[PDB]
Amino acid sequence: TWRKWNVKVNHNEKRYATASAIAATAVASLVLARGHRVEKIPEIPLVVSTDLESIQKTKEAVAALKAVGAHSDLLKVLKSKKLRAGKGKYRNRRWTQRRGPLV
Amino acid sequence: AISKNLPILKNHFRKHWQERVKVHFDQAGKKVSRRNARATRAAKIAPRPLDLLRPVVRAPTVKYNRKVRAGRGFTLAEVKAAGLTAAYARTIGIAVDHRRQNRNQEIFDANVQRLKEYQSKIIVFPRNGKAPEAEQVLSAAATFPIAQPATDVEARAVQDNGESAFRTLRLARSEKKFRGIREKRAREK
Amino acid sequence: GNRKRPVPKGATYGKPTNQGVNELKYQRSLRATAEERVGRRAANLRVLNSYWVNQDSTYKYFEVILVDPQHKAIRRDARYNWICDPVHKHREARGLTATGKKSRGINKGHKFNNTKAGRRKTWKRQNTLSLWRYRK
Amino acid sequence: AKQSLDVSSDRRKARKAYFTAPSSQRRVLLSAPLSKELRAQYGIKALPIRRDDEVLVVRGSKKGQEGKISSVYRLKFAVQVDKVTKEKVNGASVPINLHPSKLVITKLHLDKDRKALIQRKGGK
RNA sequence: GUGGCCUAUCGAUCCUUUAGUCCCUCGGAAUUUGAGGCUAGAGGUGCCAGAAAAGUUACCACAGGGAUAACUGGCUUGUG
RNA sequence: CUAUCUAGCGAAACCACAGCCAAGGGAACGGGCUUGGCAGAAUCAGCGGGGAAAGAAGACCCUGUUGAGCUUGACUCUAGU
RNA sequence: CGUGGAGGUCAGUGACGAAGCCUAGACCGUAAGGUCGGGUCGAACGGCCUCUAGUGCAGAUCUUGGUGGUAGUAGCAAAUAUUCAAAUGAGAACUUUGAAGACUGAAGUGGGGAAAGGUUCCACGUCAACAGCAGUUGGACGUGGGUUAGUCGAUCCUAAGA
RNA sequence: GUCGAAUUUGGGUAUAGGGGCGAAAGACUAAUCGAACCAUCUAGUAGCUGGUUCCUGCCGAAGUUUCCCUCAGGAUAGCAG
RNA sequence: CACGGACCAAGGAGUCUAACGUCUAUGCGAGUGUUUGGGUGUAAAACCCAUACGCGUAAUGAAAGUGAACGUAGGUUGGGG
RNA sequence: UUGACCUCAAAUCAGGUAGGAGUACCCGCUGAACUUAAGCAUAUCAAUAAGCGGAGGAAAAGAAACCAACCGGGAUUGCCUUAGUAACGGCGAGUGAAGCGGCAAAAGCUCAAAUUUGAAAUCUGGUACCUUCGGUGCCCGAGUUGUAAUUUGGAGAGGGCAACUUUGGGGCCGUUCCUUGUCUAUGUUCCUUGGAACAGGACGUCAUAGAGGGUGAGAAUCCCGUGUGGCGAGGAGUGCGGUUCUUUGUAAAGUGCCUUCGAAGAGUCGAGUUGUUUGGGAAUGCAGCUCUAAGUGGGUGGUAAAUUCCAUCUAAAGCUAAAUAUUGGCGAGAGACCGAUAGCGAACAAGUACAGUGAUGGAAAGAUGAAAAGAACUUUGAAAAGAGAGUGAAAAAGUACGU
Ligand SMILES: [Cl-]
Ligand SMILES: [Cl-]
Ligand SMILES: [Cl-]
Ligand SMILES: [Cl-]
Ligand SMILES: [Cl-]
Ligand SMILES: [Cl-]
Ligand SMILES: [Cl-]
Ligand SMILES: [Cl-]
Ligand SMILES: [Mg+2]
Ligand SMILES: [Mg+2]
Ligand SMILES: [Mg+2]
Ligand SMILES: [Mg+2]
Ligand SMILES: [Mg+2]
Ligand SMILES: [Mg+2]
Ligand SMILES: [Mg+2]
Ligand SMILES: [Mg+2]
Ligand SMILES: [Mg+2]
Ligand SMILES: [Mg+2]
Ligand SMILES: [Mg+2]
Ligand SMILES: [Mg+2]
Ligand SMILES: [Mg+2]
Ligand SMILES: [Mg+2]
Ligand SMILES: [Mg+2]
Ligand SMILES: [Mg+2]
Ligand SMILES: [Mg+2]
Ligand SMILES: [Mg+2]
Ligand SMILES: [Mg+2]
Ligand SMILES: [Mg+2]
Ligand SMILES: [Mg+2]
Ligand SMILES: [Mg+2]
Ligand SMILES: [Mg+2]
Ligand SMILES: [Mg+2]
Ligand SMILES: [Mg+2]
Ligand SMILES: [Mg+2]
Ligand SMILES: [Mg+2]
Ligand SMILES: [Mg+2]
Ligand SMILES: [Mg+2]
Ligand SMILES: [Mg+2]
Ligand SMILES: [Mg+2]
Ligand SMILES: [Mg+2]
Ligand SMILES: [Mg+2]
Ligand SMILES: [Mg+2]
Ligand SMILES: [Mg+2]
Ligand SMILES: [Mg+2]
Ligand SMILES: [Mg+2]
Ligand SMILES: [Mg+2]
Ligand SMILES: [Mg+2]
Ligand SMILES: [Mg+2]
Ligand SMILES: [Mg+2]
Ligand SMILES: [Mg+2]
Ligand SMILES: [Mg+2]
Ligand SMILES: [Mg+2]
Ligand SMILES: [Mg+2]
Ligand SMILES: [Mg+2]
Ligand SMILES: [Mg+2]
Ligand SMILES: [Mg+2]
Ligand SMILES: [Mg+2]
Ligand SMILES: [Mg+2]
Ligand SMILES: [Mg+2]
Ligand SMILES: [Mg+2]
Ligand SMILES: [Mg+2]
Repeated sequence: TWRKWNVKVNHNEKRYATASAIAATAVASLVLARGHRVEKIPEIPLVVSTDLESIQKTKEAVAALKAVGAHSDLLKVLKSKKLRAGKGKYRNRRWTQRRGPLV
Repeated sequence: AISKNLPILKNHFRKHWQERVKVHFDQAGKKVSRRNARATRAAKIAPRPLDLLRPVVRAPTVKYNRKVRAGRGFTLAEVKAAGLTAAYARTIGIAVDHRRQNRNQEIFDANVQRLKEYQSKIIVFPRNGKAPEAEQVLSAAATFPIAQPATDVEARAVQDNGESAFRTLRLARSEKKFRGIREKRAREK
Repeated sequence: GNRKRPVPKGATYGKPTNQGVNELKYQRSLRATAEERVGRRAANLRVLNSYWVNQDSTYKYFEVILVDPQHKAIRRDARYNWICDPVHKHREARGLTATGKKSRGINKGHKFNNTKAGRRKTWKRQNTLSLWRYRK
Repeated sequence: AKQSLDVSSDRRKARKAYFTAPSSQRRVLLSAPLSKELRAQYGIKALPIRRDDEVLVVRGSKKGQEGKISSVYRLKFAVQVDKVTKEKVNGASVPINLHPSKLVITKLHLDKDRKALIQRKGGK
């Protein structure tokens, strides 16, 4: 049990990686290369109204994402659900799917 | 088992050390339980600040005597100078220590000031039972922080009397070394 | 007297550093031994204290103070009903009496670093390897 | 997703609780949905299945057949319909086991206790 | 002229002891004893780069060795 | 009475691959390699030349900073007295 | 290069057949290996970018399990001995009955017990396994039945001793 | 060989591991005795024997020096990447 | 004519940990280290933080102790650019 | 003679209590060797394994005879650090703490030693009754060889003067905590494949519910659940939020000034010696034997001793939550863990079958199919079975059963 499990990372270098990741989200070439369906989205990064934060229902939340151009990415997650290909199925990891938009 | 140019090692693993290995897997778990314990205690105890008032004391030893910190409790003389008894102070949220003594006037005055400020910023509800509702402040140390006393102003005038600071230290060191022999020499005459 | 090592014919079957038989001393005092045997004799009582009364060449004599935890004069007495708690059963067996704490070295100061809070617990603390999630 | 600390998502624990469930607990597990006519009349979705209930088969090779529930074989997690059997080669007839989730209740056998259950669920 | 005309004639750590410096420390502050340090020698390890050490086993044991003896065989032929 | 043949029943040891010789060279005594002699299916009962046959990590001998039993004014101790 | 598992991706393959297995059939790579067709089969699995390890076997008089040559071979030879007929049965050198020939020869191959075994005792039914051939027989297999005390023992007494 | 006794033997009982018991063989003490059996310390130590699992590419040795209760082993310098 | 190997399948041997040397990559740099702990949370993750402490920034003596610019931080010779 | 007291007995006297189990963690005693030192005896392994005694939900420790030398800190425990450091060691191999600093948690206290003496004011038990984890009355007994009140070193006490300030115990109804019940969304609509749709295609719906499981193949919407809330039932503890019944009491407590006092633990401290132990080194702790104190005293101040100072506490009597530990027990949630020669010895009637006189030792063994639908009937054979027929998506699934 006394094998090392957690790894310590310098706090400043950790923030360096986070800043680099944020900047990469504004490059359309990298976002498309990562599999996201943003071909028909005109401007990257995408900024929406602050009224999105006050949405209570899932039905209207999906509609708001639908109207901004994230429909293709939402559909990609639904059609990508698959069964895992090994012994992990009976270790509480049974289904795998893709990653959608981050709000 | 000695070869090459390597530092000498002193690893102490010639006992049954594997039977006494303690890995802190529950570091995150204990933090959650400590926060739960503090939350349950605060809701149960009273609207009182969950911690007692502490005095300001000088740290011992020549290495740390330049700083002040929080001590155990207020002395009997400090409590008396604030205008209340030790028995009543303990029931009001003030830590009292009976073995600490007062030898410095600056520390004594600062601690008396803390007690006076504390009495003016609390409401003691009567034993009758009315208890008008008040918000609970979770910390009494943050309400009354401890600050390092100021030592000197930013700038002054140069005042040199011609004596060397290095010479003064040398003379003080030498005079202590030969005090015993000089007393013996004067005693024999 | 001393405590002779109970080995047959004096043979120890070991290194010469452990071949001593006759000059060995029991780590508990004779006063502690007196309390233990009285405690087993009256197992319905609790040992409180004991004191020296007399001695000769062969024997040392002691008188042991015992408190009945079932008597209503004790259970209703606020100053002595603490002894009725189950945590105080056979105090003399675990060295919780005055003579027991003396032989355990339960005192304050630099002279008792080995036995301040239990010799074996201190040894466990000083011989334990502590590892955190983020290794120091 | 799961939001409570008392409920478990472990597959091993969930399957053990199903196969080792006691007789009283299997009654709830053997529930069947009501028909369109009964749901409008009663205002509830599904009920635990009972003997002497009229059912309709909506899945499997016996789809479209009707009958009364003759036995609720809780030990086998199945129920039997009087008119749904199989003829063996020797001439003997044996019932066919059906799962209540593949059935639709067309008529309910009523009594004092089931009327209270319908009302306790908000039905009329 | 910094021992013997030249080429051999000899000895670490720990400990003890002597000489020197009369210097440093005994850590709450001093004096005097005592003890501990600093520099240079002596007391010895001859298995001489320096463990403190008697036999027996035909009652025997284990790890190995053809790196190695008690048969053949091979090389050799003093001897026969 | 066996062996032998028949009916029924039915193991084991052992096994790198295998199984004809002469000389040569070779880890200095080959079933295999080199040069020669030779060499024809499938087999049965006997047989003890060979397979340096099988049975055991040589009990002899030596080595190891491996033991044990026993002995003694070896070294260091000890119950008893 | 290959294996178990993990993050991301190919909105990858699949009951119109995934994985595995067999295949002197085809193709690629110097090689570790990769790919395809055919047969068998029935529910999951792969390419690429990275993470991780209980990650690759011909040997260790290796571990566990399975299987050979030997080989239808060694052998199934102590205790004197068997033979005829009938009955039963699908089947009789071995079961039953009768007849004959023999042996143990009273310190027995006879008739009872102690220790130990525990139903082996008895009847009915029955032969896959067991009785190193055989079997209709059995101390086998299945199902039942059976042990009756004031006088026989235990129980009581004491022995060495505990 | 011995066969009326230092005879043979059942049952009861006593002696337990550095101990027992021995008309004495180091014999016997449950197929175990020049110190029984069982579990644990224990995955005891081994300078000694055996084994140590995929491919290709490039480079490529040493059995010598000094010291060691050193002579079947290490340290050290050399050779190699 | 030295040892293991009759055959086949599956299993089967440089691992992890504490403290370190060289080399390399990364962050910051006379500084550096958020994760003992506290705050916070979509809850063993991620995010935020005070005071200390460790190492480094001064060495040298057994110790009491003392403590690093004569000068464009020196002269000479060889030095890439 | 009789009646007491003291000491010692008896009873199947009245009422109680102790043992054994478990033992992961906890408090003590006792106590090795293998091993390392390339041999080996001191040392090391180790103040460990085994053995023995005793507890709890934690235990133990704990309100300084402490640490310090500072401008002093201020019960105990744990974490980070001090530190592989001071020191110990055939000064070899090796071993090795503590004060300060940051943090977690925080809580304080009471007996002995005093004449109530104008009043033993105290307590067990018996008995009657009641508002029954108890109360009142009465009666024996205990106890003056000392039971209450009052005071514990921070103090405090006996007198004198002078001032104001402050309450106690239950019921009932909520709240908090625990154990439980119940209710609370949305397709099984078409086409294709198939034995089975839970697959593919088309058209929808719910979502604070697309965790998980079941159902004849990959099911948010078929079933149980999941998410968000509502409504109940049974207990615990007075933690506290409102009401309600009692006035506890010529009671209790706190505070100023003056005066006189101020009791504080003995075969113990300490010393010598022996053994053991520690980093503790002219001796760290513990124990045996011998000696054996003091009251402006005593202990400590890490080098033995004599002399003169200073600093700091108050031993030889006692209680006490939390931060800490936990391969046992009970209830839960999880995994870059193993996947039937693996993982616990045991996924199964596993500590089972079986072996040993005994202590003990100790396996192998999971998978027909969605559903037995487990093969009627005919024929050959003494029979086991065979050949047909039949069931099934498949007998290239036949209870010797997936592949
Ligand atoms: Cl899938
Ligand atoms: Cl012949
Ligand atoms: Cl290739
Ligand atoms: Cl015994
Ligand atoms: Cl110096
Ligand atoms: Cl000493
Ligand atoms: Cl288990
Ligand atoms: Cl046994
Ligand atoms: Mg001369
Ligand atoms: Mg000369
Ligand atoms: Mg001193
Ligand atoms: Mg030499
Ligand atoms: Mg040779
Ligand atoms: Mg000649
Ligand atoms: Mg030949
Ligand atoms: Mg050969
Ligand atoms: Mg030829
Ligand atoms: Mg050998
Ligand atoms: Mg041998
Ligand atoms: Mg040697
Ligand atoms: Mg020996
Ligand atoms: Mg296939
Ligand atoms: Mg082939
Ligand atoms: Mg299947
Ligand atoms: Mg492996
Ligand atoms: Mg193999
Ligand atoms: Mg190999
Ligand atoms: Mg083998
Ligand atoms: Mg034969
Ligand atoms: Mg024979
Ligand atoms: Mg015969
Ligand atoms: Mg005869
Ligand atoms: Mg005759
Ligand atoms: Mg019979
Ligand atoms: Mg037979
Ligand atoms: Mg037969
Ligand atoms: Mg039977
Ligand atoms: Mg006899
Ligand atoms: Mg002899
Ligand atoms: Mg090993
Ligand atoms: Mg080359
Ligand atoms: Mg030497
Ligand atoms: Mg060799
Ligand atoms: Mg060999
Ligand atoms: Mg072999
Ligand atoms: Mg393998
Ligand atoms: Mg009685
Ligand atoms: Mg050794
Ligand atoms: Mg060795
Ligand atoms: Mg040895
Ligand atoms: Mg133990
Ligand atoms: Mg308990
Ligand atoms: Mg606790
Ligand atoms: Mg306690
Ligand atoms: Mg005190
Ligand atoms: Mg403290
Ligand atoms: Mg030690
Ligand atoms: Mg001891
Ligand atoms: Mg206590
Ligand atoms: Mg297993
Ligand atoms: Mg098939």
